[PDB]
Amino acid sequence: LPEARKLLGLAYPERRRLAAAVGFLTMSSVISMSAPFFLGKIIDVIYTNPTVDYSDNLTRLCLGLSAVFLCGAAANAIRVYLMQTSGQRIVNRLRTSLFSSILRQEVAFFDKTRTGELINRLSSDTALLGRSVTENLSDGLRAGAQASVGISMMFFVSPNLATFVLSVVPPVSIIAVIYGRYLRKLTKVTQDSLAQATQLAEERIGNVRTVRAFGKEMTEIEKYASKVDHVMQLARKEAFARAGFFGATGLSGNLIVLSVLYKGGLLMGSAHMTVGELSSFLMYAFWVGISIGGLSSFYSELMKGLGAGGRLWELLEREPKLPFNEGVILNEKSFQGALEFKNVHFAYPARPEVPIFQDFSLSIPSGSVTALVGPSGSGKSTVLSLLLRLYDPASGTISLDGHDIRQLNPVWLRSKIGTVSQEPILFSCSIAENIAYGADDPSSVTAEEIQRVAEVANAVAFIRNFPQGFNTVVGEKGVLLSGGQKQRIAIARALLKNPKILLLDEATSALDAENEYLVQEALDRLMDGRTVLVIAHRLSTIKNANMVAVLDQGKITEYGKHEELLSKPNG
Amino acid sequence: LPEARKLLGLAYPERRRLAAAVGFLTMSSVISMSAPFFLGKIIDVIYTNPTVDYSDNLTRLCLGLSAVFLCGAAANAIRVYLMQTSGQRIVNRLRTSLFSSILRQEVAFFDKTRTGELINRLSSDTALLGRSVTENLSDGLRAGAQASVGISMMFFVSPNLATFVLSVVPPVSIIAVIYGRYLRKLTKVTQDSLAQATQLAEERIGNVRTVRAFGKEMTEIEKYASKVDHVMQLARKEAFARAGFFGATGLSGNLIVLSVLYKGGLLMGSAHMTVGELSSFLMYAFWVGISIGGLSSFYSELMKGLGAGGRLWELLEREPKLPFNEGVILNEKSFQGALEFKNVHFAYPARPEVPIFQDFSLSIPSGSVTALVGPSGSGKSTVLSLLLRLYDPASGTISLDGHDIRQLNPVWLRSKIGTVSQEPILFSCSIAENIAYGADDPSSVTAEEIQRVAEVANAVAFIRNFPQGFNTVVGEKGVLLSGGQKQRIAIARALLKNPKILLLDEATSALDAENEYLVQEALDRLMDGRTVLVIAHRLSTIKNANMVAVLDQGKITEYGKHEELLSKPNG
Ligand SMILES: CCCCCCCCCCCCO[C@@H]1O[C@H](CO)[C@@H](O[C@H]2O[C@H](CO)[C@@H](O)[C@H](O)[C@H]2O)[C@H](O)[C@H]1O
Ligand SMILES: CCCCCCCCCCCCO[C@@H]1O[C@H](CO)[C@@H](O[C@H]2O[C@H](CO)[C@@H](O)[C@H](O)[C@H]2O)[C@H](O)[C@H]1O
Ligand SMILES: CCCCCCCCCCCCO[C@@H]1O[C@H](CO)[C@@H](O[C@H]2O[C@H](CO)[C@@H](O)[C@H](O)[C@H]2O)[C@H](O)[C@H]1O
Ligand SMILES: CCCCCCCCCCCCO[C@@H]1O[C@H](CO)[C@@H](O[C@H]2O[C@H](CO)[C@@H](O)[C@H](O)[C@H]2O)[C@H](O)[C@H]1O
Ligand SMILES: Nc1ncnc2c1ncn2[C@@H]1O[C@H](COP(=O)(O)OP(=O)(O)CP(=O)(O)O)[C@@H](O)[C@H]1O
Ligand SMILES: Nc1ncnc2c1ncn2[C@@H]1O[C@H](COP(=O)(O)OP(=O)(O)CP(=O)(O)O)[C@@H](O)[C@H]1O
Ligand SMILES: [Mg+2]
Ligand SMILES: [Mg+2]
Repeated sequence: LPEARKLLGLAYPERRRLAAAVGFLTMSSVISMSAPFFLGKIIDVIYTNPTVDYSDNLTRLCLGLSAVFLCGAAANAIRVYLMQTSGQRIVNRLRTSLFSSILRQEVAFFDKTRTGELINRLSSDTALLGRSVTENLSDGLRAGAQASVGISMMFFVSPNLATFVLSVVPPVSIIAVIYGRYLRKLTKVTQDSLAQATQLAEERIGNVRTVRAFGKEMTEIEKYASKVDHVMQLARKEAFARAGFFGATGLSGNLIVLSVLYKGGLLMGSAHMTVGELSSFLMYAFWVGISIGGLSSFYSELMKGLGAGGRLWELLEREPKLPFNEGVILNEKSFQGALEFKNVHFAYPARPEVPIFQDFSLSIPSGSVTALVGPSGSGKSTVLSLLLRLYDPASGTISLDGHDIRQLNPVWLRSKIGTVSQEPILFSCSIAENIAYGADDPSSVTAEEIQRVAEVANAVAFIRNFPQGFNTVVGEKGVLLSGGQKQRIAIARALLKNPKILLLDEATSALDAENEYLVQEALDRLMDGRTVLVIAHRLSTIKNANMVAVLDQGKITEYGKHEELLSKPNG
Repeated sequence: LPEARKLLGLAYPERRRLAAAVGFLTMSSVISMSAPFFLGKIIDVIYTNPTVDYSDNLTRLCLGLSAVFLCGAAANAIRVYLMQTSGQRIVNRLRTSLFSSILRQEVAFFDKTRTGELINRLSSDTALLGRSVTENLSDGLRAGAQASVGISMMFFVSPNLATFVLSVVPPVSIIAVIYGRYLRKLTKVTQDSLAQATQLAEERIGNVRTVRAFGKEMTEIEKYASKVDHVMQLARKEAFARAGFFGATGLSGNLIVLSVLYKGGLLMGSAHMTVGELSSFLMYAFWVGISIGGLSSFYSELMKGLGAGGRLWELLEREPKLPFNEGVILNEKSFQGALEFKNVHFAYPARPEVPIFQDFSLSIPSGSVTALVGPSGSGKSTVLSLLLRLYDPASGTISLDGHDIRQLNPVWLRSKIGTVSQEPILFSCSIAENIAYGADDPSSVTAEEIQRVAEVANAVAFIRNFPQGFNTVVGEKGVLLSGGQKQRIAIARALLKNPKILLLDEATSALDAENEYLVQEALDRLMDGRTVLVIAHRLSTIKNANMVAVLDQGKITEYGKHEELLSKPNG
C-alpha cells in the first residue's frame, strides 16, 4: 500500500500522456477482440452460401480493413511514443533526484556502500522503476483486458465448452506448477555445484604463483576436473526431469486442444454450434492463453520494479548524518585561520574497534607552519579528514578562530582550506577544467587565471608541451600523468582556490630528482603567507617549521621547535 | 573453414547421441508439417458434406491423434534429453581441457591476462560453444527443414499465391532492414551519451572526498543533471523513429496477410482454390514466417558460438613460454642446496622499461643464512620469483649446485625451495588441507603429521581453539585469520614441505607483540639446518646471518658479514 502511492505519484507528472496512450491501448485491444467473432460470421456465410458471388463484398471489406489497419498503425505508433517518452521523463527525474541525494550524504555512508551498488541503483533500478509505471503497466493492462474479454467471449460463444476448459486447465496447471517447483530445485543443486567449481577455478587462477610454488598445478587440475565431472552428473539428473516435464507439458497442451476440437466437433453435429462459432471459441481460447502468459510476465516485472523501488526510495528519502550546506560563515575581521584540536577522540566508522585519536590536542596558530611527525599508520592523514569535517570526532572539538567547525557551513569551511595530497586525484576532464576546480565558480575563471597559477606551480611547461595543451583530457579515462605532474596540477588547483589554511601530505616514498625540485619550489610558493599544517618526511621542512608535533598512539606526545625536540634530556 | 572442422570434432564423441536426436527432430518436424495439409482436407470435407454424420470418424481420428501425440511427446522427451546430455559432455570436456591449459601457462601470461576474462571464457564461452554444436544446431536444422517444406508446400498448394508472396515480402524486408539499421544508429547515439553520464557519476561518487574538499557537490549534481537531460532529448528522437518503425512494420505485416486473404479469396470464387486449400497456404505461410525468424536467431547464436570458439581454441592450443613439467632431477649426492646468481639482468614483462636487476651476482652457499638488505622497491622480492623460476632472466644465469635451473624440472626445483611470504596466501580450504599443501602428496599426509608441524610452528594452540579445529575453513570465502596466524600456518606448510632451500620475506611493518615472539620462535626452528636467504628488516637477523648482501640499483653493491659491513672505511 505505501509503495503503491509512491508509484502513482511517480507517474503523476505524466498522467495526461499515459492516459492518452491508455485510451489508444484500450481502443486497439477492444477493436482487435472483434476479429474472431466477425471471422466466425464470415466462415458461416461462405459455408451457408457457396453459390453466391462475394467479389464486391470481399473488395469492399478488404478496402475497409485497410483503412482500419492504417488507423490501427497510427494509434499504435502514437501509443508507443507517448509510453517511451513518459518513461524517459520519469527515469530522468529519478536519475537527477537520486544522484543529488547520493552526493549530499556523509563520507561514512560511502565507506559502507560500494560505488558499484550506487551505479547499479542509478542505471538498472531507475530503468526498471521507469518502465514499471509505464511499459509494464500498459502490458499488464492490455493482457488483463484481453483475458477478461476473452473469457467473457468464450462463455458468450459457448457456456458448455467454456465450463469444460475451466474444469480441465486449473488441475493440469496446479500439477505443472508442482513439477515446475521441483525442476527449479534440481537446477539450483546443479548451479550451486557449478558455482563452487568456478570459485575454486577463480581462486587457483588468481593465486597461480602460490600453486606453482607448491607444484600443485596437476593436483588442482584434477581437483577441478572431479568437481565439474560431478556437476555433469547433477546436470544429467536435471535434464531427465526437464525432458519428462516438457513431454508432460506438450502432451497436456495438445490433449486439451484435442478435447475442445472433439467436444466442439460433437456439439456441431448435435446442432448446438456452427463451424464459425467453434473457430471464434478456439481463437478466443488462444488469446486467453497468451493473455495469461502476459499477466504472468507483468507480475514478474511488477515484483522486479517494486524491489528496485524500495532500493531507490531508501536513498531518495535518506537524511545525511552530517550537514550538507547549513551553518554560519565568519566575516573578514574575525577569520584569521587559527585551528585548534581539543581532546579529540576518533575511530573510523568502518573500523570502530581501532582508535585513531585518543585525547588528541593540537594548536595550529594563524600564519604558522606546524609539522606533524609520527610513525606510518599512526593516523596523520586522519587529521586532514577531521579538519575538512568529512567526519565528526566521537569526543572533543575542532575549532576555527575559536568557533567549533560543527557550527560553521561545511561548504564554506572547506573553501578556506586547501589540500595537496600524497596521491593527488584528477577527474577525466581537460587540465584547465581540473585546475579551474579550485575556484568557487570554475566557470568564472579566465584562461589567463589558469595560466598564472600554472606558472607559479611550475606546471605551464609540460602542459603546453602536450599536443592538446590545457585541453589535454587527463584522469583515469584520459592521458596518464606522472606523480610530480599530478602534484603540480594539484598545487595549481590549490593556488587558484587561494585558501588561508593549507594542509600538506608529503610523499614518504620520494619521487624522481628532476620532479622533486620543481615541486618543492611550487610547494614553497604555495606555503607563503598561509596557516600550514604539513605531514613531513623531509628533514628540511621540519627544520624550517615554526613548531613540530609528534603523534604517538593517537596523542601529541611532544610539541616544540625542531632544535628543542632534538635537544631533549636524552640525545 | 578451419573453425568448422574444430566444431565437427567437438561434436564427434557425441555423434551417435546427436544423430539419434536429429532423427527424432526430423520425424517430429516432418510429421507436424502434414497437419495444415490434412486440416485443409477435413475443412473441405465438412463444407462439401454438411448433412453427413461424422461422429465415428471424429472419435476414431481423435483417438488416433491421441496416440500420435503420446508418441510425439515421448520422441520430444528423448530428443531434449539426448541434446542436453550431449552438450553437457561437450561443455565438461571444454572445462577440464581449458583449466588444464590455463594452469600450465607461464606467470607472465597471467600478468597480461585478467582472471575475470579467464573465468568468463571458462564459464560463459564454454556454455556458448557446447550448445552451439548441440541445442543451436538442432534449432537451425528444424527451422531450416520447416522453411524448406513450408515454401515447397506453399508452391505445391498454390504456385500463383506463393509467387505473389515471393514478389511482395523481399522488397518490404529490404526497406525494413534499412530502417532497422538507422534505428540501431540512433540507439547507439543515446546509449553513448548515457554511458558518458554514468562514467561521470561513477567517477564523482568514487571520488566524493575530492568533490567535498572543493565544495563541488552542487556543481557536479548540476553537471550530471545537464548530461542526463540531454540523454532524454536523444531518447525522445530515438522513440520517434522506433514508433514510426513499429507502425510501418505492423501496417506492412497486416497488409501482406490482407493481400493473401484477398488474392486467395478471389481465386476461391474463380474456382482456382478451395477454403481448405487457402487455410493450408496461410498455415504454411505462418510456419515459414516463424522458420525465417528461427534461422535468423540460429545465425546470431552461431556467430556468438564462433566468437567464443576462437577465444577458447586460442588458450587450448597455447604453448607456454616456460616448461611446465620437463627437465632433469638431481640425485641425493649431487644436491646440496647451493645457489648462484651470475650477472642476472631482469625487467618484469608488464613493465619491461623498468629494470629490476642490472648485472646481479650473488652466491648463497649451502647451509648458510644470507641476509638480503636494500631500500623499499629495490627489487628484493624479485629474487624469490627468479629462484622459483616463475620468470627467466633476460641475461645471466641462476644455478643450483652448479646446474642452470633452466635445465632442471621446474616442479622438482620448487619442491626443494620453501617460501614464507610477507603476506601469506591461504586458499578457502580447511586449515589441515592448507597445511597438507606443503607435501608432494597432500592426500598421503596423516592427521599426526599435520599436528606435528603445527606444534613446531606454534600454530596448534589457536587452531584447536577454533570451533571446527583443523577443519576450520579459512581463506577469503571462509574464517578470517590475523597476519601472525596466517604466517604460522605458512611456517607449518613450509615445515611439512621440508625444503633444503628456504626463502624468507620479513614484514617491514612489524605485527603485534604477542604474535612477533611466537612467529620468531617458529621461524628459527624452520631456518635450522637449511640454506636460508632472508629479506630482513630486523637487526637481530642481519647480525646472526653468515653474510649480508646489499641490493642497490639492481646489483650487489656490498657483500660481507654484518660487523665487516658496519666497520666500513667510513663509520
Ligand atoms: C490433458 C488432460 C486430459 C484432458 C481431459 C480429457 C477428458 C475427456 C473429454 C471428452 C469430451 C467429450 O465430452 C462429451 O461431450 C458431449 C457433447 O457436449 C456430451 O454429450 C451430452 O451433451 C450434449 C450437449 O452438450 C448432448 O448433445 C448429448 O446428447 C449428451 O450426451 C458428453 O456427455 C461428454 O462426455
Ligand atoms: C482433429 C480435427 C478436428 C476438426 C474440427 C471438428 C470437426 C467435426 C465434424 C463434425 C461437424 C459437422 O457438423 C455439421 O456442421 C455444420 C457446419 O457448422 C452444421 O450446419 C449448421 O451451420 C451451417 C453454417 O455453417 C448452416 O448452413 C446449417 O444450416 C446449420 O445446420 C451442421 O448442422 C452440423 O451437423
Ligand atoms: C505491405 C505492402 C503492400 C502489399 C501489396 C499489395 C498489392 C495489391 C494486391 C492485389 C491482389 C489482387 O491481385 C489480383 O488477383 C487476381 C486473382 O489472382 C488476378 O486476376 C487474374 O488472374 C486470375 C487467376 O489467377 C483470373 O481468374 C482472373 O480472371 C485474372 O484477371 C489479378 O490480375 C490480380 O491483380
Ligand atoms: C478478410 C476476410 C477474408 C476471408 C477469406 C476470403 C473469403 C472470400 C469469399 C469468397 C470465396 C467463396 O468462393 C467459393 O468457395 C467454395 C468453398 O471453397 C468453392 O467451392 C468449392 O469447394 C467446395 C469445398 O470447399 C466444394 O463443395 C465445391 O464443389 C467447390 O466448387 C466455390 O467454388 C467458391 O466460389
Ligand atoms: N576509510 C577508512 N576506513 C577504515 N580505516 C581507514 C580508512 N582510512 C584509513 N583507515 C585506517 O586508519 C589508519 C590511519 O590512517 P592514515 O591513512 O590516517 O594514516 P597514515 O597517513 O599515518 C599512513 P602512512 O603514514 O603510511 O601514509 C590506518 O590503519 C588506515 O588503514
Ligand atoms: N607483476 C609485476 N608486474 C610489474 N611490476 C611488478 C610486478 N611485481 C612487482 N613489480 C614491481 O617491481 C618492483 C620491485 O618489486 P618487489 O616487490 O620485488 O620489491 P620490494 O620487495 O623491494 C618492495 P618492498 O620493499 O616495499 O616490499 C616494484 O616497483 C614493483 O611495483
Ligand atoms: Mg597518508
Ligand atoms: Mg616484498
